[PDB]
Amino acid sequence: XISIDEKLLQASGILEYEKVQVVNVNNGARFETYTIATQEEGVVCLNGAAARLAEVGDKVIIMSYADFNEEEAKTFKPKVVFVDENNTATKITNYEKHGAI
Amino acid sequence: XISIDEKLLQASGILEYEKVQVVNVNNGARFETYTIATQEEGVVCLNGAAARLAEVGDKVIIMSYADFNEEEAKTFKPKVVFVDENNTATKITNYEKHGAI
Amino acid sequence: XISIDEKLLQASGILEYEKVQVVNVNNGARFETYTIATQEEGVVCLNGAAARLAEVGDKVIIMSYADFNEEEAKTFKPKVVFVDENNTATKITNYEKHGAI
Amino acid sequence: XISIDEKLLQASGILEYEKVQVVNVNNGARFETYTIATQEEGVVCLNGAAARLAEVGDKVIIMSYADFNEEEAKTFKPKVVFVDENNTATKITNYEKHGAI
Amino acid sequence: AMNITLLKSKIHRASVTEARLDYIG
Amino acid sequence: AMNITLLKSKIHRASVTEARLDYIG
Amino acid sequence: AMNITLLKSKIHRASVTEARLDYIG
Amino acid sequence: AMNITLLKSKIHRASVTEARLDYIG
Repeated sequence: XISIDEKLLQASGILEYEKVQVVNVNNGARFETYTIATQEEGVVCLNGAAARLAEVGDKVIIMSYADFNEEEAKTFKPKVVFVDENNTATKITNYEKHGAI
Repeated sequence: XISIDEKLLQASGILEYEKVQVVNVNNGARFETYTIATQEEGVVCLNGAAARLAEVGDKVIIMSYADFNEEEAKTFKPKVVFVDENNTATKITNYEKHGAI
Repeated sequence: XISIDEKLLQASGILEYEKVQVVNVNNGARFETYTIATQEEGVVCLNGAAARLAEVGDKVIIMSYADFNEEEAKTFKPKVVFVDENNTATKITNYEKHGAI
Repeated sequence: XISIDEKLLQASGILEYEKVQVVNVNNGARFETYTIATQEEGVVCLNGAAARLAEVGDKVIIMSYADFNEEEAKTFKPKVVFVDENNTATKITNYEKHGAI
Repeated sequence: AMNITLLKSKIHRASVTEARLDYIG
Repeated sequence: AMNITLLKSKIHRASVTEARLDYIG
Repeated sequence: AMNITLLKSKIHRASVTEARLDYIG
Repeated sequence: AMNITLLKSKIHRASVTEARLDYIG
């Protein structure tokens, strides 16, 4: 694979070549792949086998996960990036208690 | 995503934002997502792409996993929470040998 | 979930409550679950949602995985258990180079 | 499972018995399994349940993943192996920034 | 050293109360 | 330091003896 | 010691702009 | 401390040469 605007990788703190789970709201597909960065603005491109799991225009949610010890886990707040129809970031924040944004 | 009554997260020791495997007894679907806590009692709500993998009323089993060294693993007992039709906890215990509850 | 004869868990070194990948040779299904031990000899029983992914008589391969540092990984040999039609162990060994058994 | 020419395992730095994600460009299948090495040149053979997820001639992408601390992750470059129609390596390199090869 | 993965906990047979496709959050 | 994942063990071609959808446990 | 897995970050509802089956890279 | 997962390596577009359902090994 998933080639993603480097701006969105930066905003979400997802590294190039990081494993991500991608889920497609339109068709319900769920898969794992790794990211590739592109300088081309607004791009979210599914390459290879993943191409069969989406069509242009589909809405996807791209997630990265990490492992924590129990103590660190208690206080960790995930980073969330929201975008507009052009894949431009509109909000970058961290989750608060009870899914608050 | 899965928004879950904070009472059930507390009972199971699953943290908000923890990765969980969710399996649907009605339709056999199996997926991974992360939890969101809600103060609203009895709620188990599938958001986003996961919405396509269940209908209201479906029975689901929600599991979290952890990594252990070999020695710790020998003696670890998972936490199990059973609920009624209203998603109210009816039993909270730990597995004993041979799946005993 | 998968309830497995404790004899087979012992032979394979898979712990009760360990995460396993189960694949079904008959229908091609692939899933992850955790083990439950049973004293009942020869039993391999799929409980819960997993019940929809197999029928009695199906042949399954049950695998556990572990994480290693690079050095340990070089010399590790996985344990393999083969069984007969009654799920009685017929061979317990470790993989050698080139999938040799 | 997946039996792979030891030359390709060597080139990619994937160990025998390592967990791999395999995705099939022809049919979109995605699965995880482990590798088996073979001395037979050019072989990529899907054994067991995985046999139902490909046909001879299908193009597959075989990936291994690893866990890193945040600092090491910043500078890690994955290894990539490209092959010809006979599964002979044509290029072995590491990813550079922005998916450059 | 070698790590293995166990089930940590489970909630058994909860009932789905809602399924919200267009959720923003 | 970098960790990788290997197959630890397997039970090969066991036969399913029962499939219990409504299992409570 | 026991490790657990949390969501680290997400990009919510991005739009797919291209889907390239035959990608070489 | 926090671990994250990267692609370690890949073999790109290999051709399947055989598919052996009944493999014993």
